[PDB]
Amino acid sequence: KGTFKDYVRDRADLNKDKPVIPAAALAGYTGSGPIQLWQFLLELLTDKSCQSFISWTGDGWEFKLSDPDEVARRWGKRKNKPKMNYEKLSRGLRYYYDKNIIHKTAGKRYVYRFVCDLQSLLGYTPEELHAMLDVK
Amino acid sequence: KGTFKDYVRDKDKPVIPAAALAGYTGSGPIQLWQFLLELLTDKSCQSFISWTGDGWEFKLSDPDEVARRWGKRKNKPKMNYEKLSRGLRYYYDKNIIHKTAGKRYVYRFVCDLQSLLGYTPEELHAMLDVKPDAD
Repeated sequence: KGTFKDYVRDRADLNKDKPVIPAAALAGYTGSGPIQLWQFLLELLTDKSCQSFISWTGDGWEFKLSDPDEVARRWGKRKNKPKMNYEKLSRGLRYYYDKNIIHKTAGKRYVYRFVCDLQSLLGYTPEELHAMLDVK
Repeated sequence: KGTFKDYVRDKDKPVIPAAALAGYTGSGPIQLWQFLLELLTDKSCQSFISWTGDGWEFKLSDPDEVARRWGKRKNKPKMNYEKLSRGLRYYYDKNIIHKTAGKRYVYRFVCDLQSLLGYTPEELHAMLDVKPDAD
């Protein structure tokens, strides 16, 4: 067990992958109150550790979902909404399609793309984050 | 005004964050004694709550402000010092926090925090620049 001081030290020495765009801060910034799906997606995209199931493609704000179900799950376990899955996640993406926040790339299986002006909202450029995340 | 990048630009966290202590102790939801520890280990709260200099003894210079803060951290706006006192009374039965006889709004942690937190009262007082009260 050890003490709290050892716990902090150890976590600070081990845990080393904090998302560049935390959905939480983003909701506070946009004053959206409750966490939003598009904000959550950004958090996962600006987190190297998640590059296993979700990452940028290198072309603008385009990103692919290597494992859609992993996003859906982490989406349901983050909003404390276990009743949330890939299906209840697919409904959220189409809303974003009609609201022009995220568009699906034609031909691709699970390759979406943010179509709103993120650069003016986040302050970062696509190529910038791409470099901060070692995007390939 | 200003992009998110600029928004992030706008003192460090307290030594004993309640959330962390909760994770560490596995209590799950934040507990009042853990929250009190955070305010006591945060230089920016010394106006309404602070250490007295004598071990784990602390006092509430602004009880209502503590109760109000505790309210926002757990989403309970109707929170006042009366309710908070119920919490303190409970902590007196669980031997976590005791009240100092004679004084008012002066309590003391009586559990072995030193063995839990890994800090000594003297160590924390220095990191927070605490001056011993007068009596």
